[PDB]
Amino acid sequence: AKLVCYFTNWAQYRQGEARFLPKDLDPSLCTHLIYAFAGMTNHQLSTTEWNDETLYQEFNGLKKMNPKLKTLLAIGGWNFGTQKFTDMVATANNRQTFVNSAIRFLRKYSFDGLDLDWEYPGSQGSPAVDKERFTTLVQDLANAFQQEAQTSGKERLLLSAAVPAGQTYVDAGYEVDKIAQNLDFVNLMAYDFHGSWEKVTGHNSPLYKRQEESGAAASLNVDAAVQQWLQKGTPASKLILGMPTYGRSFTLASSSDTRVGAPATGSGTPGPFTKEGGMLAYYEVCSWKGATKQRIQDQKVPYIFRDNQWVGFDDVESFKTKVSYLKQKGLGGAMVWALDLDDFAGFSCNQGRYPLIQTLRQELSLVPR
Ligand SMILES: CC(=O)N[C@@H]1[C@@H](O)[C@H](O[C@@H]2O[C@H](CO)[C@@H](O)[C@H](O)[C@H]2NC(C)=O)[C@@H](CO)O[C@H]1O
Repeated sequence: AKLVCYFTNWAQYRQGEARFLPKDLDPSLCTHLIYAFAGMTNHQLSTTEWNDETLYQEFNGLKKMNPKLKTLLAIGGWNFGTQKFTDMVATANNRQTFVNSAIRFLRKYSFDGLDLDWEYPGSQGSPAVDKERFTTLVQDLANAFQQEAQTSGKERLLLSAAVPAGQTYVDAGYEVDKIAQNLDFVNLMAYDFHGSWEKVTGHNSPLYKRQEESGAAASLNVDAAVQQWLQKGTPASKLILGMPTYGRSFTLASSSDTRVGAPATGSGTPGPFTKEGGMLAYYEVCSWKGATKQRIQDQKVPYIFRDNQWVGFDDVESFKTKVSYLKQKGLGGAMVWALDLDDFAGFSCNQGRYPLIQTLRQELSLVPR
């Protein structure tokens, strides 16, 4: 089993106890640590924060304490958008520039692989031609990594990708059967199924459909997303089930209607540390005073409300349920977005350090023995 965990290079800017610093990294918590995010400059892999090189040294330095640990660098993310990927994959020359730059960069900074997080080929401004060009990029990287291993005698660089759960994005961008052959593993982003972009409450990451749902909505759940990727050709052993350590929040139209599917007027109030309306870290909801926690029976996940605020999130129990699910489906492990949104320092939830991610590790039987 794998436990793949994302580090984010902006968590260092949060205030107080929420500030995530190198000391908070645990070398033995996860099997694979992925650094979010690198970017691109003139079609070449590049840093995004002023101190990334310092953090790369710390991050990859964890392997001295745990030599089993593998690290990867993720390029892209939601904010990064699509234009630079589109421009880079548009020609064989630009892809070659990128691929060669990536190999050099990963070797220079001591990463074990690259995670592609283009959000997304064929969507978010990216043209339809990018579906096949993404397939080609994945193949180019896989083949070049194979060649570099042969030439250098070094252990081959890993290639993974973070991929969307929703059919609209999957069909616009992803030749699943083809890319799954060339990826070492596939990080399924089984979250952001619902959120304050929608005019009714809905859970960030429900396991199953609700009885009331129909049409496309009935596939906006973890089980449907997993089955989608498997049926379209991803080997179960390569499919890694993403898990969110955050929730999605709403302002309710009325404090008297707190149901799943209740009318909402917009994003929930920003959290005191995360300061992003519409999301909250686990540590911002686990200890919410004077609130009412509820469970969506069909969907196997909790929500919580207080006055006109409503948040769908994951807890220890829902993580356990999801690991039982992934094991039943024979998946390759779990992925988590993100280290710094769990109660990484045990300051809020009275559950110790990393209560959610330690749950994943325990349920996957990955506890350091
Ligand atoms: C999850 C993953 O592998 N990739 C995506 C992430 O980028 C995204 O997190 C969001 O990243 C933005 C930077 O690109 C941040 O500005 C934003 O705060 C952050 N959101 C959260 C809730 O952490 C995650 C989660 O939405 O999903 C993918 O879209």
